[PDB]
Amino acid sequence: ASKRALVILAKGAEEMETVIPVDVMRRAGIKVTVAGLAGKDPVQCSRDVVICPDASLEDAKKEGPYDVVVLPGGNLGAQNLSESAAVKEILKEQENRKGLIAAICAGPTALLAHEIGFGSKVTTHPLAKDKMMNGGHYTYSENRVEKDGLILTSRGPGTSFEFALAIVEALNGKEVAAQVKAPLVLKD
Amino acid sequence: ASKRALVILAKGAEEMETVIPVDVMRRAGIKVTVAGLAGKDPVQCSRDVVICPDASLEDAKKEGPYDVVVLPGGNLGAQNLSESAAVKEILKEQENRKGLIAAICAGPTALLAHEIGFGSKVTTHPLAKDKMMNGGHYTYSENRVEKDGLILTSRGPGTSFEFALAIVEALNGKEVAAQVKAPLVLKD
Repeated sequence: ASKRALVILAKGAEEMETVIPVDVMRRAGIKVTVAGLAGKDPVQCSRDVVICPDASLEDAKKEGPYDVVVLPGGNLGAQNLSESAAVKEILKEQENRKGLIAAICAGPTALLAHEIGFGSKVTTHPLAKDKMMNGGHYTYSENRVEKDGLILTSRGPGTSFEFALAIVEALNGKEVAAQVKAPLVLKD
Repeated sequence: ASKRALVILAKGAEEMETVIPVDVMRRAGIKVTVAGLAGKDPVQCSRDVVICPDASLEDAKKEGPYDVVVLPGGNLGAQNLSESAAVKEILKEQENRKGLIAAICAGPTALLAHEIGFGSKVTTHPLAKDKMMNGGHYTYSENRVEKDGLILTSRGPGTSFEFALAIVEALNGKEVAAQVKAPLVLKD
């Protein structure tokens, strides 16, 4: 009865956008798998924090399905996610089964690369807007967190707590998200 | 001419309170060493994120001195910091040379254990107040970030951005901290 989240971790990912959702989701009792895009080896993130994944993506894919698939940002991380055929397959399967897809900062540009959720309202980091809007396939939003059906997006490292709590609310409800929020000492 | 920060990483540390200051300090051009208390092996943090340190604390101690020594929180991480004689020696040396000491959440309780900065105004996580105030050796504050001379403290995972930017302002000035802040998309 426990919900399950997949976080896909590529070289160049933004380490704050990776660790904040993982930690907050585990506070909410969600079972999180941090899966390395390239294998099980440690991943060097954008500001040189090195994180050890829980599993390779090839192995984690076999233990699906997941209630949410989470794509962190970081410019080079998102470019690696965008080029990966394994990511394409996971996202197409998630969209087909009507599961949640959550992406932050540069991360949503991988939705465009893999043709996911066309017609949705999305947000990104301000510096990633032009890339996301190439072709006009989404409608752009400047909200800090945006949710349109099964696509949940957010803007940057500084929106990572709000993004993670939105995932918790979507999967476990408003009361659990409020309970998890209180000991964090967030401003608003 | 580059400033240098030491971040001491123990089993049980709060991984958000570790990664946010490391990332933000590196954005500001500070040279950061993440040093493992127990050696160079990967460290399992409080919510099971596993981080690989840059160095063991024994080796990093030899490459001092540092412009700031940073103590993350997490209850079990702070207890490990509090029991360590190597930490005691680093903090006493930093206090003697009038370098900055920065600690967040449960982290300041290691200052009490090692008799650092008695007489200062400090804050902690609300759940750590009674432990920090045993004996009356500090004056308590509920500000989100508190700075009294060379002791800089802050309250919890949700104050980690404000805490890291205060370190940047203390070492590199207000203009650099404002420049680093803008692309993060912080609310306030």
